[PDB]
Amino acid sequence: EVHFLSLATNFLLEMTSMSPDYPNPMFEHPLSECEFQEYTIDSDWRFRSTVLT
Amino acid sequence: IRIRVVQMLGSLGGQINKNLLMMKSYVAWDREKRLSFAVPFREMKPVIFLDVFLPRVTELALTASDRQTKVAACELLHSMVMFMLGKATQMPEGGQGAPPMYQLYKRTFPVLLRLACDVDQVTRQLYEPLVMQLIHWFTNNKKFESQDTVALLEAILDGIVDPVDSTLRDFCGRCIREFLKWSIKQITPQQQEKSPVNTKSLFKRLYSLALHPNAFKRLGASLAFNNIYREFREEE
Amino acid sequence: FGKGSDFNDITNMLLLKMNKDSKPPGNLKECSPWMSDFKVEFLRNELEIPGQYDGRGKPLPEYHVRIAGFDERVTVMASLRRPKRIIIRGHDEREHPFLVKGGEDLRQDQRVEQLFQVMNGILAQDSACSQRALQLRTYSVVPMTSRLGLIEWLENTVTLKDLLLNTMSQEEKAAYLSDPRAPPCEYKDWLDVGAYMLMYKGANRTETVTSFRKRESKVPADLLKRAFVRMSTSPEAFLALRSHFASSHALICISHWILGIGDRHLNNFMVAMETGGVIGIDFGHAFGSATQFLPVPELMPFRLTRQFINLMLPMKETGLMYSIMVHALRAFRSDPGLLTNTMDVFVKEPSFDWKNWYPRQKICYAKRKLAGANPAVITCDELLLGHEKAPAFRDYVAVARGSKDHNIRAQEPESGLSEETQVKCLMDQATDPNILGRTWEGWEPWM
Amino acid sequence: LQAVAQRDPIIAKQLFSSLFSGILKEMDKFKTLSEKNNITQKLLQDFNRFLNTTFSFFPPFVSCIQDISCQHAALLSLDPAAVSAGCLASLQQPVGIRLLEEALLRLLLPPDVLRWVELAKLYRSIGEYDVLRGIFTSEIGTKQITQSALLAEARSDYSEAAKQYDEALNKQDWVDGEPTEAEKDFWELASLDCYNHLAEWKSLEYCSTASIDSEKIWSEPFYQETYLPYMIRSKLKLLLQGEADQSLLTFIDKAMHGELQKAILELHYSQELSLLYLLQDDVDRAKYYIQNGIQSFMQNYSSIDVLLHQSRLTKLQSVQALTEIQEFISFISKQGNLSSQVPL
Repeated sequence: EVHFLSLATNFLLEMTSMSPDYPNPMFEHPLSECEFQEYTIDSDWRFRSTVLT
Repeated sequence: IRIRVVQMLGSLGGQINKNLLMMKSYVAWDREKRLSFAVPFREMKPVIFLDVFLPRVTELALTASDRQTKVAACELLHSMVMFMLGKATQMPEGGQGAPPMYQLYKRTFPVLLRLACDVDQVTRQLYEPLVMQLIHWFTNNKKFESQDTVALLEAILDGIVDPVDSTLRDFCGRCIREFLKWSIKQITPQQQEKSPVNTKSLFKRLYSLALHPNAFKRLGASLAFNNIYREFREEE
Repeated sequence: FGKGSDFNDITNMLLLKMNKDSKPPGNLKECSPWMSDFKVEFLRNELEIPGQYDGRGKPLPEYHVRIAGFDERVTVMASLRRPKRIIIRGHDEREHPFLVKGGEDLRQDQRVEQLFQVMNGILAQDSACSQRALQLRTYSVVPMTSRLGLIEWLENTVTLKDLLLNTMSQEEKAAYLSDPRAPPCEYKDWLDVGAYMLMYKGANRTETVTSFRKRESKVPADLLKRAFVRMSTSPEAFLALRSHFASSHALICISHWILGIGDRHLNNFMVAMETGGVIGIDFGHAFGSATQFLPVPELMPFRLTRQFINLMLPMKETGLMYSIMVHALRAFRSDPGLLTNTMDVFVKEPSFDWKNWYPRQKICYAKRKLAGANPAVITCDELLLGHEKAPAFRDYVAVARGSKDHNIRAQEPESGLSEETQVKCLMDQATDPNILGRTWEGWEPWM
Repeated sequence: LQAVAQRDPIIAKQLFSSLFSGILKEMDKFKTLSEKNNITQKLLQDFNRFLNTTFSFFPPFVSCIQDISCQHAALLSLDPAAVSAGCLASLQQPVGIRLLEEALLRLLLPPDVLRWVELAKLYRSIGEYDVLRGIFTSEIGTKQITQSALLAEARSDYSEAAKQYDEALNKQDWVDGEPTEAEKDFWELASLDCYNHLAEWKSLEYCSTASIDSEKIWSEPFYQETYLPYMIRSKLKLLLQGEADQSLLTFIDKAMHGELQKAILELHYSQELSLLYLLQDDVDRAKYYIQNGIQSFMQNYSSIDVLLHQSRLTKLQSVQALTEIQEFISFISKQGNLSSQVPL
């Protein structure tokens, strides 16, 4: 029961994949006319309070 | 009836019958493809461009025997225009007054008025209140900038200058009266004084048409003023 | 100058460095007081909308819309004259865009429009042409003065250049066109300005063909077909569209070559967005003036580009194009004795080419052409006329004669010949090999 | 939408084509390439069977089939011949032309001369000759007699072209390599077309061809399936001008046995049946046949799309023909008209 809710949610949601819209956007329209190129994120063991050079 | 019709056609001979038929019959209304709709299924959502059916259905909806068939067509067209009007919102529209649907307005609106002013009062009773609702929508302050222009201009030229369909002319005149009245009600004086869509633009149009040499223009302007008079006498 | 050389230019260049931004008071200008003056009343006479009377054999009515009221806007595209786009408004509250040229005599262009109408009437009078119902689309041009003129705007169109650009990855177009422009053709056939004379002087057939190959590999194809399908709605609609448009294009090409109109760039041709009807513009260059009055090469008879060939696969410009040419020229085998009465209005504005020899020589060339002529012969003689002293001139008349056997053999269909022989010579010997060897960059063979 | 689909076939075919294209565009998202190839192959078999199995050629139906096929390059591997025949009979020349052209282009001398000559006959049907020159000037007019007869017909003359066809089919020592069956079939069709153009009865019995190569019974081959209207029109013209053999009539009677041959006879020749039974003066079945043909024609035209104007024009001559014969039958004798003077 410590994690019971999490397990129930996973069993209820990771199953929800066969929905055709599930891999599809909730909104097939841009906020307005613009260009949205790919944006990534870099992860590291490197944090603040480290650099002054 | 059809038998006698084809009998006539053959009687007239080819040299006459060819008068049945240059813009060359089509322009492919939208330069783009839009009016999309994903048909739902338990496994997939195939997308459908509803727009492709508009030129056909309209001709079916506007012109058809088979009261059953025509009624089905007009009901389905009402549904599609409802859907498209709803799709008008939530659109990125920074390139035109109504990029995702501007030409479709031009195509539909005359057909909408004809379908709202025609015989078989079932269509009348399902369209005239609908077009009134359309007026109340495209008279909004948000709906007051370059797309209301299309409906306004059409609702002008439709019957106010039209050889035929007297009831169409009268209906479009009453539509104009209702539209201006609703604009007065809903809209602040600020927009009416700023936006060219106002009583003075209408006055200029009417003066032009009455001056313009044609029975149809002048008669439409006269009757339209007659319609608007009932409320305009109440404006100081 | 309290009273009347190079000092004139030295004075002119002083103002030439700060000038040429004609912004009147607001879009609704007051350079015209009329912009707010004399709304419809008895204060003045009503002004008819320009050029709206078209003599068609019937005395025209007068109830036609006249200039009354305005919603004026000013846009000046930076062309040679930097023309002004204006909105004229009649009492019908109908918008009218008119393109205001600067100082020019459109009287020649007025003759051009008249000739267009005449030849359209001829097409109507022709049996097979009217059977196929071919027709040119024109517009109104009105020369205000010798140093001022005004033309109409088509009101729904786009240049073929932009129309091709937008129907494909414009980033790719810009990147892979802008990168090779002068090297691939204007440098990698001799190696700048003036060096074109050495270019064509030093041009040889193999480097000619290889340069054209690099040019054609540079540019993507089927962009015309992309525009067709993007503009189409059903397959059959696309077929009818492409057929009609190609026929109109061929008609324009043959007509303006007969007139020897100088149309180098792609923007000489505007295409309507309703019927896909291409229409030519930018007149004033006629009778092979660009060959003679300009040093730039104008040996080609008309604009016939790679996309004009990729218009569709099975076409080879010997099908519909061939036949269109045949019908046109057959309809034109009796027009000289008629049309010679036309481009000699008086002498048709003498010395217009000199201010933009004798124009009678030009009309003699034209009537010799229409009576049957070898286009290579016409090119050679026009090059000799007022352009023979140029360097590499023998090379110029040689490539006009053509280098390869399939170019020299055009010498046989010469000086009076069948319509089909003349048109096949035009499409073969006058179109490909010159663009292969000696071509103008502004003519833009690649695109 | 489901309501109107059964109402208007045109809306039905547009909707079906759209949804078909969407479904095909979707299936890839979860299928292997081999799966798509297998499904495509099955669809090609189905469509070829459809084209080979239909006798009535419903304009909306066949048009939708061709359109769906041309929507996807994978479908371009379809049988050209049956599609050409159907679209020809069903007035679907432009859509078939576009389909075949796209198939050729995607497929990029090659045996495309098959689809080449099919396109050529399509253009000849619509009276289009200009492309044909360009078609055969490059490498396709392997027998230049083809191009010569093409230009000869282009000048609205046929007799010389008819001789061209007759000698070409009678030209066998082809030093240039013997033509495919397709080119000879094209020559046959052109000969029949010009014989009809040379509507004089001599060219009409030429159009009879005496059933060359010794060939219902005399219609089963698909070539003969195509020739049959020419055969019957020629024979009917001969009978009307004065011939009396009854052999065509007996063939019709035998075709009554078995419905499919009969069915297609009323499908496309009910007028001819009416005229035939007028020859034997059996006014009743002639009237019934003309009524049926009128209904068939009118629903055909209602099924025709609008922008295919030339198709409608080709449809419109039947109006005058049926109306003339209807006036005749309706004025055979209704008061003893022969005793009266009514030169109206």
